[PDB]
Amino acid sequence: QVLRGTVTDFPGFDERADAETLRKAAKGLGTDEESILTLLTSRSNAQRQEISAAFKTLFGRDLLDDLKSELTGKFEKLIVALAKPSRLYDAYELKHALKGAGTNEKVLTEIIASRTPEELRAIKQVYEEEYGSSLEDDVVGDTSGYYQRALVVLLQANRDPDAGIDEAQVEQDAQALFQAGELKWGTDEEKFITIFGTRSVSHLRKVFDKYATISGFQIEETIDRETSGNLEQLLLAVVKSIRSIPAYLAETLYYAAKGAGTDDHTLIRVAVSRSEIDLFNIRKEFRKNFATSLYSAIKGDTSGDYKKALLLLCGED
Ligand SMILES: [Ca+2]
Ligand SMILES: [Ca+2]
Ligand SMILES: [Cl-]
Ligand code: NA
Repeated sequence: QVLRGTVTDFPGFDERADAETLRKAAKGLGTDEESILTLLTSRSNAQRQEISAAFKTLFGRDLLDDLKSELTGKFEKLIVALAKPSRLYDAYELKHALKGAGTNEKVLTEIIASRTPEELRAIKQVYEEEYGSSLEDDVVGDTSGYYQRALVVLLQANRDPDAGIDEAQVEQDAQALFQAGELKWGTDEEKFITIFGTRSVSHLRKVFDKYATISGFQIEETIDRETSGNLEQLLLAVVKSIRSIPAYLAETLYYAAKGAGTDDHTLIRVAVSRSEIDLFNIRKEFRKNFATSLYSAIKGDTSGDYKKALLLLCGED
């Protein structure tokens, strides 16, 4: 609906003034992080880029390079994440999930399953113009099996638009998933992909509906029992993403800070990735689901300048 984040444009923005506020608390053996923190988090990504631009035209240095040398810990990755082009961040951490490590598919799934069709083309055409290699090829180059198949299916944003809704297909697909799923001595996860990947959101969101009536089980739990791991993560991702991306991502955070396993990585990207998209929506229904404030969590799970930075990014809920 009306997706709104938290990070808005700073009143009477002064790119040159801020540009050298970072020159200062990046100075000598004084790395003043609370300065950078409050400022960097008080102005939209859009502007902190013309601050990065007014930085090297001013002092001839890379605001990124310099920053990422002076700060350490989760605070470093938080600020770097914060200071980079929005229309180049999703593609960024995608390259940092197909690199010298070669795992971190939790990033692949959560980015490719959550980004709407329109912005997939962005994240993917920009990737090959900044890195040179096909976004699809890099996925197909690491990911294998049905997962990589689904990823490719989702990676080319071709999902049918919201043209209408005909119960005819709704019941048609439902059973197609039903047979591919439950009614079989196996899994034709190829009816799954095409059903989760190609058909529209509206269609699918009501397909998931009557599947519950048809099967007694809801599309998601039938997945858990009919699929395993990574592939399951993707459909699981797509499914709940489809009924509500802010919800999916909202719980993407709960699971990121639960039991002695703070995945600062997800808490970082998920927070910055949509700091100005729908993070407001994220924390407002994070209360109706997880009965907790996203604010209570970040302060009661992390420390350092990290938490107060996250809090100011989180918003004011
Ligand atoms: Ca310094
Ligand atoms: Ca089966
Ligand atoms: Cl890079
Ligand atoms: Na950003």
